[PDB]
Amino acid sequence: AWTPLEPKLITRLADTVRTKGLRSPITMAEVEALMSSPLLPHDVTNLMRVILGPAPYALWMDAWGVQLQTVIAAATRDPRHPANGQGRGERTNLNRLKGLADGMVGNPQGQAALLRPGELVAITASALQAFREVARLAE
Amino acid sequence: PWADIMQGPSESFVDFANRLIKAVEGSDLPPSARAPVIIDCFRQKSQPDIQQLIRTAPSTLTTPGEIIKYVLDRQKTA
Amino acid sequence: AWTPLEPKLITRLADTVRTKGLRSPITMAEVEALMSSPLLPHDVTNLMRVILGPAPYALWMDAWGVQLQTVIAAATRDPRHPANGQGRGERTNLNRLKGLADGMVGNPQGQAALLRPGELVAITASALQAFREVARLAEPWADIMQGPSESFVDFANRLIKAVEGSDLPPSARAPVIIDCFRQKSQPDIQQLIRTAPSTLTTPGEIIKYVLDRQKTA
Amino acid sequence: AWTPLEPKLITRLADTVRTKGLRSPITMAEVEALMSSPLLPHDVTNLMRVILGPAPYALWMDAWGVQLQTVIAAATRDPRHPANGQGRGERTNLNRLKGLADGMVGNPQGQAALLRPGELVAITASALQAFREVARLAE
Amino acid sequence: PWADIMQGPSESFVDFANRLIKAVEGSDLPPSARAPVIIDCFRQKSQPDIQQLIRTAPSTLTTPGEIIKYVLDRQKTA
Amino acid sequence: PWADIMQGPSESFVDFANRLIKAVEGSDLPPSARAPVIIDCFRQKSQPDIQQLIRTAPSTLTTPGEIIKYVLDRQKTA
Amino acid sequence: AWTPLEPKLITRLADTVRTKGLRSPITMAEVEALMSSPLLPHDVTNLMRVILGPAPYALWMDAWGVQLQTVIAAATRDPRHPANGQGRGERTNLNRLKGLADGMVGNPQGQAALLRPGELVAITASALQAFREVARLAEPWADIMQGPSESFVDFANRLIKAVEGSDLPPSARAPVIIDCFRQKSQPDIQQLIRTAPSTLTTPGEIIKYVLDRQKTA
Amino acid sequence: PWADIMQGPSESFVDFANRLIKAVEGSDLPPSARAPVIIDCFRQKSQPDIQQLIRTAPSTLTTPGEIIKYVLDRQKTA
Amino acid sequence: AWTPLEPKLITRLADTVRTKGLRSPITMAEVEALMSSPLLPHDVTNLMRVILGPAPYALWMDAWGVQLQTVIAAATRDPRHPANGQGRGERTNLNRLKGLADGMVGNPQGQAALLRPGELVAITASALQAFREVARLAE
Amino acid sequence: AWTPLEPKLITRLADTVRTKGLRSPITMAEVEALMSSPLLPHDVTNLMRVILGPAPYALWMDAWGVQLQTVIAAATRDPRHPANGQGRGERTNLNRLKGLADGMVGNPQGQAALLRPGELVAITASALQAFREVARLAE
Repeated sequence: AWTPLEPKLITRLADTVRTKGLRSPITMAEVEALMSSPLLPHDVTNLMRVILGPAPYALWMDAWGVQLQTVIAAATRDPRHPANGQGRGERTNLNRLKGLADGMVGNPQGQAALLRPGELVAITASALQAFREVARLAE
Repeated sequence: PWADIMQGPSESFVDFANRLIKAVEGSDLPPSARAPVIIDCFRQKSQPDIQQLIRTAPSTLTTPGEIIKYVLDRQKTA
Repeated sequence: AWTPLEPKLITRLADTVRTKGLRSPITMAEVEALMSSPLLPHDVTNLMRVILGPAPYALWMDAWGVQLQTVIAAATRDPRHPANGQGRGERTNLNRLKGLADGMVGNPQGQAALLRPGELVAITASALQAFREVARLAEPWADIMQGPSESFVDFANRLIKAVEGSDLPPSARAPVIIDCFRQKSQPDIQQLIRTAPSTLTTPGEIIKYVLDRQKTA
Repeated sequence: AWTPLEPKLITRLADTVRTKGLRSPITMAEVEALMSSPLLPHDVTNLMRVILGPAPYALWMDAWGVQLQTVIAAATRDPRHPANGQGRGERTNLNRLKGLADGMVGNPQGQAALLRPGELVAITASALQAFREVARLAE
Repeated sequence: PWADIMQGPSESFVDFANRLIKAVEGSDLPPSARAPVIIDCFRQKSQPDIQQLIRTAPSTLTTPGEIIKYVLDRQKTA
Repeated sequence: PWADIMQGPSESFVDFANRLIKAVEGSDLPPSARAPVIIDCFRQKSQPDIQQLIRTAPSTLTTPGEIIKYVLDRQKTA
Repeated sequence: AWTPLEPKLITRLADTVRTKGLRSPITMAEVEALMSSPLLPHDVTNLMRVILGPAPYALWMDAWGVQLQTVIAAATRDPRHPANGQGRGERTNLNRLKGLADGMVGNPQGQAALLRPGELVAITASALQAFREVARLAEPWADIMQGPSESFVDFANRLIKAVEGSDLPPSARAPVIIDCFRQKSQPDIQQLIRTAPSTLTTPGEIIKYVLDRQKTA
Repeated sequence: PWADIMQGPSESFVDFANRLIKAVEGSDLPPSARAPVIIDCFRQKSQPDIQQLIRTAPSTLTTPGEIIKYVLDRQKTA
Repeated sequence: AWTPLEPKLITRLADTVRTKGLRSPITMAEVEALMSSPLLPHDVTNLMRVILGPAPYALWMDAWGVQLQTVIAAATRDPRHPANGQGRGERTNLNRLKGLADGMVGNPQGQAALLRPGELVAITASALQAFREVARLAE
Repeated sequence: AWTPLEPKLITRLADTVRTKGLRSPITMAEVEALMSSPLLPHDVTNLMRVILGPAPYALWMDAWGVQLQTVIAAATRDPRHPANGQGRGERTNLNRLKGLADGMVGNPQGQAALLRPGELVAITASALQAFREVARLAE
């Protein structure tokens, strides 16, 4: 069952990003805090939509896609990925990682249903690395 | 109005990009027409130094984020 | 039986030569078109009288005579010329080629009667080569610069025109055009070509690249 | 038997390109008109030599080569090309498409002799697409 | 009038030759007197650069066409 | 000191590269840290024309020799 | 047995490179001189370390590697390379060419022991071509004009230098030099070349003619 | 003295040739050395207009009479 | 028997050439007058030596040689020249025309002995034409 | 076996030409010194490439060609040339003199193999005369 993040925590994090900036160690610590439980693509996408401005959000979408593509290359380079399965029918496509696959587009409940925990942690680590890249790039 | 937005002579590029993306996304365009419009407004607005910087891009930039990253990398520090 | 060329086609060709000039590829194509069927000396002479001015016509008469003389030298060097015959009584004199022989002076019907088809095609090829010579003669690449306000396609057109219509060998035009694109073509485009992540090894590729990445203004 | 295009039509088309430009819809309609019957490489080459200036002609040669190469890749990807045959001895090389093969260089009669109708229509479509590309590029 | 034709300071040589041959052939001279007159008008008109170019001709030019060819070959490109 | 080396406004690039490589190799750095330092000093020193020339490199340059070759090819002749 | 090159010759060559530069014909002649006997990778490597600065040495290492890789591609494309053998056990790896193979690293004696004469001459030719590339790279003909006060021999020297030290094919230099003599070389010499009763078909002949008939001033 | 004879700025060429041939033939030179001296004095004296006129002779002039004829033909009428 | 021309007439002709020039019709008439009887090469040579300056005399020697060469070409083109004979032993060489043949060099008496009247009139006409050429050339 | 000239002597001669000029008697003496042994076309060509500037080198190539052509005319005028042989198969073409013949282009060893000593001395004398002409012409 999907539970959304508190809008109070999200508002506090957005104001933190607004006053301290993207690169302050306190901001990265707060992001790591709100990045503790494995989030669904819907959660991370809406979170970055709210806390980041338009141009940093575009940059972050780009960087997140690139990092997810590196993850999928490593996944096709190793059939023992915690997102993959043993047979070929469990291979994870980027539509399933970005939340674009069938039964997931716009629906967080179905998303949480079909996604694997390894998928969730890989998406989360990818999003964190992308946030770091964009923060280092913006300023 | 998005089609009246120009990058001022003294304005930085991230401020211009913020203003333009704001005015384009908060407008009456369909959702599937915002990215091409933002790109083509980056190319024709954004005073001729950045215009030539985007024109002479050895790679093809097909996303506002990629254009912003490229311009921020190769911009004239001043 | 002799049939004259249409004065309508001749008028259109004359106006083409008047507006486009003698050396344009469209003009040479039109001349090749009106040079399709083997013409009698009368036809080619009147055609050049009408389409060419007085001084180009004098030059063309000179060049036509020289080329016909080369043809007659090759003919006396080979008794199997399509204008010649097997015996010595069919040897073709320049009076017969220029239409000056007996029974031909001023009369196109008699001309068409006595002339051979090989004679006609040789006269026609000679006249075409003479026209080419005079056109190349009647009308500098290393002095061409791209003006401050000129576009790049106009500069490329002018440069390629002046380089291909010059005295360079055919195998030296592309490298010269490239190296002139690189050193002329004012420093904005110079730096645009210099910072090319790919290696451009053809004038067409350079033109395409510059047209893609040019500063819209 | 090869029949050349009328120099009157070619002169009218050249003046159309001279006054209206390369990209006007009337110019493209006129080109489509003179591109009605399948032309031999000699015909299209001389046509573009006459109607186009030197630099657009260089660009058009480049684009025509690229499009013909795409056609030959599709041809080696499908042995049922109307230019190809069933056996391997009918495979069509770029020397045969550009008119550079043996018995064709400079001779339009021999060209018309050895070429296939599928070859002719493929060459013609390739030349039309190349003209469109160059027209979109020049202005 | 043929005897009043001069090559202008800015005029090219083929235009001057065209004008002169036109005025000489469309005049009251006998047919056997046109070529010598055209030659001697090329030599005395046709401003002193081309005058000296024709004067210092290592070969003898005995026809208007030959003079035109020689001058077109050795003319000062400008 | 290697970290104080700048390319002068009038200095050529091969002289700057010679001076920088000399000061970096004749210093207290480990041998495995000289190439990355030389590259990152080419990128941040070497006044902004060459900085932008290296930044807009369609290929990725991963060696001081490759950077030197690229810059020598595409440098602004002056 | 390995014999080192004289440090006196190496010092003289280094000072030659220091004063004349990398691209002078005297410098290339001196390098060809010291490149006469087939050198071991150790010799050429130390030679380029001594005569070249740090940045040209890096460039030269790059170019030498690329040329050796082309050589090894040609070697795997032909089993009859003078560096190769007939069986597969004599195939020459780049570690053996660059001196990195086993029993060769840092030891010139062992190097000279295991290397083939074909290997040595291939390495030497590769190093010479790499030196040529780097020299052409370390340091525009269509922009050269004869100054109002400049003499003609200086202009000809500058133009021939810039044309021969450029990217043109070898068969396109003479026509370009001639056509640049004709269109550059301010209008007095332009008219002097134009009114040439003879046809000049060589840069040397044009230079001789102009030097004969030039306006002494 | 023959070696001191120059063609004056206003003097015609036939007067200069007369004076020079007179002074050369009425001197102490051997008879077999007069023609080469007269030729080489025509070439080096005879102020630079005629000097260049003789220099650019498509034919080789090997006699004082031939040089005189050539110069009289192609001289600048003034 | 050879009789020399009067030095009084030669002095008057020289002063005429000195005052009127080479091209005046009175000068040409006077030359035609002193060119009435067929002169020997010695006579014409000395006459031109006296009346002409050094440079016109060189030009006249050249022109006289050229005209005599044309005459000798016409003579070898027709064996019925009044200077020639019927057999090949009477063919007239340029040494006999210019007075350079054997028994003639410097001796006017021997000259008058061996020369033919046709030879004399041909030499005279040649000299007159050469004088005309040089006069037209000098001014 | 071919032995190259010392680059030290060539450098000294080049500096002599640079300071004293082309026409000084000391320079001509030095050239005669380095022109002592019969040189192959490769040697003389590279020597003139190094010691002479670009424009004097062009002039020297022209003059050397002209002098070699005069030599070949004298050779076809006398079958007893030290470069020629007795039969017609040893006649020396300009491709063999300028080093352009087969087996000689760019290879000094093969050059030294096929060339005759008479060929070498004729080439050397021709090059010396050409150097004299160019030196008299340059200044």
